[PDB]
Amino acid sequence: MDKFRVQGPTKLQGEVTISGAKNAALPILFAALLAEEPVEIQNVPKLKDVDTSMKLLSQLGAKVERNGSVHIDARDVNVFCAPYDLVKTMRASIWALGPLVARFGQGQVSLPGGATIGARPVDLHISGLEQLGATIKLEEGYVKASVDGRLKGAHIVMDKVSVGATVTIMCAATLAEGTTIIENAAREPEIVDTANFLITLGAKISGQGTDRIVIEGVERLGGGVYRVLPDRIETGTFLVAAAISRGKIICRNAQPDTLDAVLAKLRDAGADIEVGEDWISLDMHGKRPKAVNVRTAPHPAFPTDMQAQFTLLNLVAEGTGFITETVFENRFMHVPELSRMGAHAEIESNTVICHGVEKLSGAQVMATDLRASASLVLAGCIAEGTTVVDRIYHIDRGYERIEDKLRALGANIERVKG
Amino acid sequence: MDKFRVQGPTKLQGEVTISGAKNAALPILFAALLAEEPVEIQNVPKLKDVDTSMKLLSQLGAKVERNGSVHIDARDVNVFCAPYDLVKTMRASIWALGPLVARFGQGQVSLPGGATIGARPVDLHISGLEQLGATIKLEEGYVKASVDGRLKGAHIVMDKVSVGATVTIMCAATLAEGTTIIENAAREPEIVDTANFLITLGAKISGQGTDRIVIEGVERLGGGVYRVLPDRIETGTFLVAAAISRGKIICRNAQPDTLDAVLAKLRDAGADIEVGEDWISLDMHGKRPKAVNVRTAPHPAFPTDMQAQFTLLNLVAEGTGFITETVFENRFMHVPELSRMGAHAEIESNTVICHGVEKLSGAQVMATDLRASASLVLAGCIAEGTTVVDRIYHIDRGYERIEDKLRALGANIERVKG
Amino acid sequence: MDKFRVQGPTKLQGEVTISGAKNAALPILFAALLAEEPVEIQNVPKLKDVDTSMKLLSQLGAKVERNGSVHIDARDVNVFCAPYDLVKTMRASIWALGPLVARFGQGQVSLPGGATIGARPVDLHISGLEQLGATIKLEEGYVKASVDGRLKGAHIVMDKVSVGATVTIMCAATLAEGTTIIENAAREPEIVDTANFLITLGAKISGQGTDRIVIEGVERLGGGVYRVLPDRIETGTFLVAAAISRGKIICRNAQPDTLDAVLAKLRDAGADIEVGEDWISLDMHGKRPKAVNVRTAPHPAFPTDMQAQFTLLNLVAEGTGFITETVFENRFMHVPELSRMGAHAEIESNTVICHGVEKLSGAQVMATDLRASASLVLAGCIAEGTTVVDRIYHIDRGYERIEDKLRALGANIERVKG
Ligand SMILES: CC(=O)N[C@H]1[C@@H](OP(=O)(O)OP(=O)(O)OC[C@H]2O[C@@H](n3ccc(=O)[nH]c3=O)[C@H](O)[C@@H]2O)O[C@H](CO)[C@@H](O)[C@@H]1O[C@@](CF)(OP(=O)(O)O)C(=O)O
Ligand SMILES: CC(=O)N[C@H]1[C@@H](OP(=O)(O)OP(=O)(O)OC[C@H]2O[C@@H](n3ccc(=O)[nH]c3=O)[C@H](O)[C@@H]2O)O[C@H](CO)[C@@H](O)[C@@H]1O[C@@](CF)(OP(=O)(O)O)C(=O)O
Ligand SMILES: CC(=O)N[C@H]1[C@@H](OP(=O)(O)OP(=O)(O)OC[C@H]2O[C@@H](n3ccc(=O)[nH]c3=O)[C@H](O)[C@@H]2O)O[C@H](CO)[C@@H](O)[C@@H]1O[C@@](CF)(OP(=O)(O)O)C(=O)O
Repeated sequence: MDKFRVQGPTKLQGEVTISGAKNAALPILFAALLAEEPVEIQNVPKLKDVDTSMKLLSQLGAKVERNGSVHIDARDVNVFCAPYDLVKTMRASIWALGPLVARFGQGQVSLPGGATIGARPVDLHISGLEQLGATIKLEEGYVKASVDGRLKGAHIVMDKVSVGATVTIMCAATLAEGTTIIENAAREPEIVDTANFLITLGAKISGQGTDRIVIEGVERLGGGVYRVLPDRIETGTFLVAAAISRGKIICRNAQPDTLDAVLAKLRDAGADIEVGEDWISLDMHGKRPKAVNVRTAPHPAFPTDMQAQFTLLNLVAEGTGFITETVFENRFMHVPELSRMGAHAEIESNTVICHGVEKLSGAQVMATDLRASASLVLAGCIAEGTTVVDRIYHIDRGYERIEDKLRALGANIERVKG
Repeated sequence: MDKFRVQGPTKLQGEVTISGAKNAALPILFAALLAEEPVEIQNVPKLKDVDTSMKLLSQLGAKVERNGSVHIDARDVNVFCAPYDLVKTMRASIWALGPLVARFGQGQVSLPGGATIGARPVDLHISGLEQLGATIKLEEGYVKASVDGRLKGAHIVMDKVSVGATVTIMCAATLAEGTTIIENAAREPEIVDTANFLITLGAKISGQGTDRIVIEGVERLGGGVYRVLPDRIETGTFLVAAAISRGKIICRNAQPDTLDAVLAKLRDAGADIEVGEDWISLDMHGKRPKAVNVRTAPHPAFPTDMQAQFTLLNLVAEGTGFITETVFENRFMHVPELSRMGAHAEIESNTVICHGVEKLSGAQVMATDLRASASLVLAGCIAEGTTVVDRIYHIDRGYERIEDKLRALGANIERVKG
Repeated sequence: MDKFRVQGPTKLQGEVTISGAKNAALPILFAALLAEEPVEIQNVPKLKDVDTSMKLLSQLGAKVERNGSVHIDARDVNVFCAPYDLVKTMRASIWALGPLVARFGQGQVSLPGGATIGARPVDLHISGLEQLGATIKLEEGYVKASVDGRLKGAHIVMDKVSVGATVTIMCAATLAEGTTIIENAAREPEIVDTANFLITLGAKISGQGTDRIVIEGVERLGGGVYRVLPDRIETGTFLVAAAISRGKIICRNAQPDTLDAVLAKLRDAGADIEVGEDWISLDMHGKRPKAVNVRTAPHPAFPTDMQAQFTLLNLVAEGTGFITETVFENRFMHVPELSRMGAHAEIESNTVICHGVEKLSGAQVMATDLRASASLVLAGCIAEGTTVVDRIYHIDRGYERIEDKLRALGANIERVKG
């Protein structure tokens, strides 16, 4: 079980180049199941899940290779069932379903198994596919969908915001008969990005970014070349790495406009943030962050996927910060691991109350999830002494080359056998 | 987003007239779907959800108007599907289902969407309707029920106490073939009230209030005139408004016997309670409440729907109070909002441990649910300075005219734009 | 409602003879539904649930009697539906399902109702039965399974570790056509034991204890005589009874090898543990335990079913102990009840942080579950003064004769009317 062994204190300062979004990359690799001429996707990070996804794409019979870009030729997809052995490692394989139903009239994906940050149902995928025509059955740990003939576009009001369900309905609606409207669409950048990929392939979508997306179905999608947006949560992570460590950094290959709410928040912890077109810099000027108060919620508010990292920021800032998590209901499993390093947090229902201390002591902690694991590694950069983060594999799902990137900022990290 | 801006400290004292029960009114409006001569329901409060319910009743083709009473002529109901656009605002629209199945042989209600105080499944509705004959399917975010011919009464043991499931089976059983027995029936006053409405219409029900209700089916229900009981949780709320503020008040238009367990509890916080037939008074005599210990559970024990308000009472009483919530599993979202106003609570599993402070400071808080929102407004009446309760819309679902009623007791409240 | 009234402090020291495992006994009584010559099961404890199970076995038409052993003749089973009235008291009746499907081609068990320590779905039973052939439907609060003809063995990878699902698939696979492989099988001793019972009856199973069990189906199972292993959680409980009370004890009729991880942990709280072949002794030598740190997880790690008892140990040990529960998600309901007796615990997500105090004061507490209830009784043995444990019925489900066994160690316990 690889662990990280980190020694602090250390001061994260320097520059980092930012990778493609994990969470754009993943939807778009599955969306390519609809494409009927070859596809090049540039700026794909190298993450555990991209690698599992590419394996599945080729178990369904697409021709796939990569490097800085992934290349997918999906013309001869012939299997329509994903094997459990690729699918259990990643929740993201539920997005093969809609592509296979829209374009092949069936699909069978396992029900994603292993929660961590909540129950995480896919009932809003199933529902929307159904509303567009499909017949879903659930049996033997699988979601079997099928439709005879094409789907029929529908007017789909989504009950709650869901980035992923929005993706499934958006993708599946591109090969449907007619016009789909998704009200209360998730507004996130990866949803926009994804829709723009679809549109390169020749989909007819408008109003992504907005709360109401519109797709009129076509009969066939082509191919083409799409570059993936920069990863705003890897970005937010490296901006927190330097605020909590009283440093300063520049983020290269970034998109500032996908981060407005973190940047304000970091303005509020006391940070000196500047931005240009494809870069952001933060300067703490030697100072310690000030406690902020956060509520997560969907884009464009403060992203849940930065909550664990702002948790640590607050627990070494000046003051009391409260952070309410509202999007997911078991996303404080980093807290007690941070407490073993010294921190002072009370949880009360969905809020973690946070009393900033000046320094944390290095400890042996456990990764419970992706963003927890990054948090715990940043925490040990700054702690006193030695942190060992057990189960560092989780970090590998969303931070390409991170020991290298944090060690370019001065960090002292080391990956240990097991 | 309307907020309340409250200034304290202030002393809630005076009198208040009590409204009809939200939670009797709601079941009875849906029960009227069975009535085949006109219905007058008197003492219906003016609550968000009554207004949504009346809109739906008339989208199914009943003739509906109101004022102090709601008037429903339900003879020409012809739609049997509730539209999502009325149904997503209110969980209470699941009670159209049983009326439409019993009397029309189908019905289609959306699955209620948006939790707050727990997961809140309706599996005990579905189960009992099924046991009485129906065929339920779940698809496209809907609960489709149907039966060919009448339902057949059954012997239905309910697995856990559920006020709402009890309602669905009780209503649906009135047009069934034969005799239904519900064991472990919910005993609440609104269940009794509801059954008595049904009985006015000519149902044949006995043993409501008891843990075993019996209904023998008839073929047709008529019409008539029913007045709704007084709202014991609006009542409990105004009795807490005055205990925590060291006041005194009289509740007009009340029913003492639906509150025995709160009244004892308030006797235990130190209150001087008197009661007559349709009124209750509490006198704190200038004094501060004493901490009590509560476990919620179904009627006739301490009602969950007073737990948030007794939370605040304890967090400004003398002493440590523990309150265990056992009925719903995400009903401490008022706690951290009360903590931002100064309070000292530890949560530990289902209990909130409560260390009474003498005064709370006014703050900016958020409503997370109905009874949370009332709690937060009472808390700012008593706090020092200014509270702003964001999302005050929630209060509107269960407290008719409340800014007026609390401002008649001296409160300084003001509704702000957004 | 019987309660226990306990007076401390008192010092639990002596010897105890250990009973058969509750959680081996239960699976094996249901597994006997497959046996087609008479079965004797020796060393069956006398627990509430064994008594409910025997009642059901004979409601399906087996011939059943007991004493130190239970005797089951299951040749003329003719009902295949379990009645709700036996089934709602026990989650363990879901294990009739697989036996009835494998051997009779149908079965109908109610969906288990009443949670306490989590949501506790049986989706991994259903899934595996399905994968082996069955057709499951869910309606009227029942799980109806059926297959026309035999089941067909399959290669079943289990998504998460589940002791019970492993049992259902293991049992049902013995009368199947061919070879079943269960990957990620639960490794627990009761699973091993159960498989060895099956094997006595003539099943063909190998690799229990391992993460991959293999069963090739036969056509008929016989009868025979199996003795049940010793109960390692009753064992762990009595070893904690004496560590927290600074005593010493000997466990007769034990199996040390099913407890390696508790024994180490108790070595770490400072205990002097010795073991022989069918016995374990612990000596605290007069001293108070030292705080340990626990994570639960499946066998062979630290068992969840000892977590509540190690909670109390830590909250009267020297130091801070952290205990993370990872197996079940509502298994800290003992904590606030222990807090009313004086303890200092913070919960933070899945961990209870534990600050050992030297003494607890006697109080009035409530049992919320099996292992909670034992914990609370051990806590009042050691507390100052009087504890009353309300709802002591829960203890009766897994600790045969416990007031007698703890009173043989010096305890002062008394069962009170209600
Ligand atoms: C791959 C990917 O797009 N993941 C991101 C994506 O994942 P997801 O699609 O599940 O979010 P979603 O909006 O659908 O969930 C929102 C809320 O809706 C519920 N939900 C979601 C789908 C549904 O059918 N029903 C439903 O009830 C969730 O259980 C949650 O309570 O949106 C969320 C929320 O903003 C991120 O927080 C994820 O990022 C993470 C995990 F959150 O990635 P991952 O899936 O790998 O685990 C992350 O990087 O931290
Ligand atoms: C309209 C109305 O009758 N609402 C009241 C009514 O609502 P409800 O019928 O859902 O209560 P119910 O007894 O059925 O729930 C009891 C417990 O049973 C579970 N439950 C309920 C139904 C079911 O099919 N399955 C099931 O598992 C719940 O999820 C809960 O954990 O009974 C509860 C409990 O005593 C009150 O606490 C509600 O009052 C509130 C909310 F609680 O109103 P609302 O629905 O508007 O939100 C309130 O005023 O505070
Ligand atoms: C009878 C019996 O075998 N019970 C023991 C048995 O029970 P169970 O089979 O449900 O454990 P299981 O491994 O299947 O559950 C493990 C985890 O998996 C989930 N789970 C389980 C089954 C499933 O189909 N799906 C699923 O999601 C659970 O909800 C839990 O989160 O394994 C557990 C876990 O190690 C013990 O902790 C139980 O012991 C207790 C309760 F835990 O007995 P009981 O059932 O009487 O309540 C106990 O003595 O304390």
